[PDB]
Amino acid sequence: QFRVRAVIDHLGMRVFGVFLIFLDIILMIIDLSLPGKSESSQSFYDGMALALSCYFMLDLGLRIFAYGPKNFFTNPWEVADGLIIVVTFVVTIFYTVLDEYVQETGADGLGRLVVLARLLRVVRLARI
Amino acid sequence: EVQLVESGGGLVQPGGSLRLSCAASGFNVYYSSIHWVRQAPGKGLEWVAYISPSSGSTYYADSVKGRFTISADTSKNTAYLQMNSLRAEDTAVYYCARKQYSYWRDSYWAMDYWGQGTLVTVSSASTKGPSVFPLAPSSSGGTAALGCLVKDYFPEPVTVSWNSGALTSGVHTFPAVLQSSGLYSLSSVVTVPSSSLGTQTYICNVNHKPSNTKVDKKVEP
Amino acid sequence: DIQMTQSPSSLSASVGDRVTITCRASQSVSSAVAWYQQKPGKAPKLLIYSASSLYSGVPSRFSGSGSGTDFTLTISSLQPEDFATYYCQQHQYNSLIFGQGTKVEIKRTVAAPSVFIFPPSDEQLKSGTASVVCLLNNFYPREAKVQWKVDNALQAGNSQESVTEQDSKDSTYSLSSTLTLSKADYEKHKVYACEVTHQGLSSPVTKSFNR
Repeated sequence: QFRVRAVIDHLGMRVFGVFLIFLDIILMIIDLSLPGKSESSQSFYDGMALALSCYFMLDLGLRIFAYGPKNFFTNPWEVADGLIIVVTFVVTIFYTVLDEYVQETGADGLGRLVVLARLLRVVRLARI
Repeated sequence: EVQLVESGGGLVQPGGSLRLSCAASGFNVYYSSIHWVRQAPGKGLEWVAYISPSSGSTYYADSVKGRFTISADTSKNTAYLQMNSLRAEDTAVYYCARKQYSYWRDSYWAMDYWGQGTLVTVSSASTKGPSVFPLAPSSSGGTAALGCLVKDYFPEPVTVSWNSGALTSGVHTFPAVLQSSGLYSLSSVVTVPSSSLGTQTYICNVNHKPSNTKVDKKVEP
Repeated sequence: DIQMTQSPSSLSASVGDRVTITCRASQSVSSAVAWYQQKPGKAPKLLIYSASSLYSGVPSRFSGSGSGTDFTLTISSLQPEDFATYYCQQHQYNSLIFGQGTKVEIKRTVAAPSVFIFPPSDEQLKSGTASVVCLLNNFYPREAKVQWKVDNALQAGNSQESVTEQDSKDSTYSLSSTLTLSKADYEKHKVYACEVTHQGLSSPVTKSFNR
């Protein structure tokens, strides 16, 4: 039930969670600030870019089972946010893992829109 | 334990069709990716076709686009390449090769395991079995050189062994040349100590599978 | 359309030399480049993938180095069994492009051919044509010349040469010259000789027969 909720919503975990929201944008910024780096170097940058995109999917998976799935429906500040996490996770899992995609798109802006949508998270955490 | 055994190649009239079968062993094709890469006689490597039954996408080279159709059957674990409207330029040796998928950003995978390579000849020149003429060692001594001559056959190739594969030491079977006439012709030589002449029987074993000809010729002085 | 320029076209080097084949790309194309070795008649086999990563079974002497757009296959200690052709390739499907190819030849000590002459068999003479064969056995280098002379008459335009691929035990070539005539023309002459000029020979060597 809500036994794990006593552990997760602890204020020592949420500071770490938002710390990760900042860390992700740090690493992703050092990534695009170093165009043309080592091949193994563009591996752990994308390593974290996926690792920190799976953490926010597990965190959003725990804020439904131990928080109530009906608290999100009438909450527009949690629908758009979960939608952003899903979109980011899908586009990241494509860009990193699933390179089977070799169909035309004219270089899709989704690799950009997701980098942009990772700012909106920080935007909404300065509004709460 | 991983093998790509291919077949189907042969002689075929220009404009006609022919299918190549690349059978896989020791892996599931449904997950990896199979290519066709051919090589014209005395020429470089040319990538031709691609398939992955995973995604289902297929790509072709420009010189075969619209004529070639690379399929795959995951039931028998075999990739197929249908070659239609064959031109004379398509005359090459066709290899099939596997390349498994990379899920990183380095693409640290290449075409590790290749096929055996099958010969596809596109011509109107008729099939013709070879004739063999013994290159007889003439003027105990030093080391005597004998051989036999596989002459006037089409199409390639011929496999030529000695003493049913017994004698293999110092045997040179030269590459076939295409005669002005339009038929291929090669010669298989072997050196042996003169002491062994007459007392050791030498036979060259010629096999020309295209024409279903097989001849074992005894070379004596 | 990525241009893969593989230089040099061909190279010759003694046993144990440091061979360095270079494959230049038309633009920036990452570092997902392969190196294949193909021995004549056989299927191409992988040596290097991702331009620097060694494959299993491949000897220590084979190394990959990528610099700029130029990728480099390097053999530290060349072996006589390294006689092959070498190709550079690319990864990520539907964009894989092969290179021109580099032919690697083993340099070694000079060796004079063993010349042998073969008169046409009776079995062939029955057919209507005769074929005189001139065998050059195990020599070096490949630069050998064979002239045909029927009764001192230099035949030209009626003979075909063929040279084996360099041996993988001693790195020596073997040549075969086929002189094809009509039965009638074969009967009309006596002395048939093939004359071999080669570096390993201090003087042109001629082998002849009769009838």
